[PDB]
Amino acid sequence: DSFPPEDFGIVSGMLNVKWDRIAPASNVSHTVVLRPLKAGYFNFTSATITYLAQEDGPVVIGSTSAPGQGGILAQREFDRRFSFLDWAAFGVMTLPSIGIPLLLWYSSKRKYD
Amino acid sequence: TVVPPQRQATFEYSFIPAEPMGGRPFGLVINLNYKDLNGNVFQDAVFNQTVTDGETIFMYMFLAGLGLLVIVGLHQLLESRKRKRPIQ
Amino acid sequence: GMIITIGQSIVYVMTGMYGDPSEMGAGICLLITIQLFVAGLIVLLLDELLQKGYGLGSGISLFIATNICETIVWKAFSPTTVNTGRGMEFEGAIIALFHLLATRTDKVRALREAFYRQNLPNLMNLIATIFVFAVVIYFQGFRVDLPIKSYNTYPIKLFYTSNIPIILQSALVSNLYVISQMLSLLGTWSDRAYPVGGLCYYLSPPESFGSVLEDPVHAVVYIVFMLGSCAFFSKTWIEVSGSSAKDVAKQLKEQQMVMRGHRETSMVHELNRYIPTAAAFGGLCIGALSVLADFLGAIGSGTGILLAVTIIYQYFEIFVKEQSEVGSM
Amino acid sequence: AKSSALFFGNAFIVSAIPIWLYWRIWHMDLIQSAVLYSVMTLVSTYLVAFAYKNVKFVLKHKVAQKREDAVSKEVTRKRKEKDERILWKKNEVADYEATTFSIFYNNTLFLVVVIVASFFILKNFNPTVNYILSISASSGLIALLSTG
Amino acid sequence: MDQVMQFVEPSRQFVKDSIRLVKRCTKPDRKEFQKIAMATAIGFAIMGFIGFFVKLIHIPINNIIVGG
Repeated sequence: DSFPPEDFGIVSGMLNVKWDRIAPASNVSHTVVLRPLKAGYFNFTSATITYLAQEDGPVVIGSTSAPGQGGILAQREFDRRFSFLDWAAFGVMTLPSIGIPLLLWYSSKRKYD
Repeated sequence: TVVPPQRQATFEYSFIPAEPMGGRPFGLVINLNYKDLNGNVFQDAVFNQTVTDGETIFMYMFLAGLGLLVIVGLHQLLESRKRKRPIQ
Repeated sequence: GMIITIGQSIVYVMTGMYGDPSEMGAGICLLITIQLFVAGLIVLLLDELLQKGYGLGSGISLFIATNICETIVWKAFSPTTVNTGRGMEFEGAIIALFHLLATRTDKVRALREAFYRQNLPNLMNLIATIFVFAVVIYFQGFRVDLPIKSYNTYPIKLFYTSNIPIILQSALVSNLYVISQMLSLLGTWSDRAYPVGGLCYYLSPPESFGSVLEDPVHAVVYIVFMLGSCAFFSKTWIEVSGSSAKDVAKQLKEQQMVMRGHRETSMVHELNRYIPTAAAFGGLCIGALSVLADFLGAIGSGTGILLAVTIIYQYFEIFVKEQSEVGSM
Repeated sequence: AKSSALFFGNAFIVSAIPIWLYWRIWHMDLIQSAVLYSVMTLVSTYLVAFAYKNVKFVLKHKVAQKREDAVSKEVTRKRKEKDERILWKKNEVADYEATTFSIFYNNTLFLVVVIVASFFILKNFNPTVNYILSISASSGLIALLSTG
Repeated sequence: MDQVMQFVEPSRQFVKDSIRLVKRCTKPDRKEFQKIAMATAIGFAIMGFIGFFVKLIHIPINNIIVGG
């Protein structure tokens, strides 16, 4: 429940999932894709896990690891730090500054050299 | 992290054995330090067992055989001169 | 000197460089007195006998050079035992090979051993050292000459400019570093202590290859003062040598010796061209060599080789004269 | 001298080009930063046009020194009645290419200065500081270089 | 401009005239270098060899106090 829907959109996966059985010496992997809606520091707290250790046994409550406090970068700040194609488009934009003299200089030289 | 009674927690830890530790046996000790609400400190040795650049190759071992190319050239231009003491 | 040594000896006895200042016994103060007084004075009178030509000149030079011979080359072959915390290892880096061969099939790893050992370090440092040792003889043997008149010539001394400075150049930096550490933005230090912050850290010598890999930009700052002192602050050694134009001129007038071609008197202006220019490759590049070696890691050599092998040269030309007496006879 | 209008029509161009990448990778605020942009472009156009004139004026003579023999050859191949063609055409013949190279070199010089400052020195600095120092240093240094 | 050059002129003259002088002055010596070459290593090694053996008396004599 650590991810309120007002701050994180669920894109894929579930914050709540149940499995009928996990065999001994077996494992299950679950993946959730969220989308943070606001930049800032967020605390990735542990999730809660409940299970029965034996049939008709007491419910055992466990917790996952906590990744801890992570920074959600603002999209503008991410782009400022890691923004490719900008140079691809920029390269051509610089050419026109010297179009006239570049051609004329050599044309005159050839006419006199 | 507070662990209430009859609950469990799980912690991920990761470390990197130093590069010079290749080929050696070491005692790996992993301790978990925890205390009660009364302030009694407890420690559990959860694990206490004995657990068992290409520039390096380029920058001489490879290139020595190219220094030898200089040698083969100059040894030609030196030792080919040894054709001037036959006898009549 | 004698009294300055005694003063130093008393200062560290008062410090108790080893031992609490009374409980081991005051008689060790007498012991240290006799020890150092005798040792130093005898050593000096050795150097005097040599300069008196029962030897050749300076002994102390040759002595420290021999110490350098040991402290370098001993580590090549000394079969004395070392332990990592693995078991039986050897000091003499090279010969370990023969026991590794009996230990492992892993020839490639046996060779990488030549590149690994971090303490009493691996052979690759020795190999660099050897290469430096070999190369320098090229530079030092060069010399230049002028005709002299009452078929004879004065050899213009060349690397004589290199002989004196580097001692001072290294010392001044090392000492100001030590001072700043003791007195304390200027500088902050990690554990051999080393700088890790302040100007002194931007100033610090990037001896580690790791320092190369982490940041090249830093190294310029170290170069700027370390080399620039050789470029400019050295210039004053005309007085230290006592060899400005109007000094060398005086010396040669005491010699009463004159060149061909132009006047004794204008010979000041004649020799001026040669006098400042001697300071260039005659001196500064020996520092550049020193730093080359040191950052390549040539063991203790960027001090040692410079003097030691020059002394080997001097001893060689002496050996030539005498033994060539044998060879001619 | 009145030809300086062309210099004014040329010196401003390069001063403003980097705005694209600055808005794309440095994400500069074009509204707030317009204060800096206007001043930078105006100063650059002023001194750079003055440099254009200085470079061409200082070097135009060499063009005639080199090729005036050829230009005379073609002039005649086409003394008072003969010299008039020299004043009408030859002087401009040297001038024309002298200007073209002067402007060409000045513009070629400008690019590297900004590239080095922004993407090799001011990498570790605020985009505001990045643009300020990069462009201001480029303009001042390049104009001083032209006076060299 | 030239007043700015004044800073350059000492650097240029000292470097360039120094190199001219050096090469005009100290012409190569390679063959006699070959004559000294072997003796360089021989003398280096044999004079080091002095201490390389003299050390061997002292390590175990240190046992008189230390190696207990």
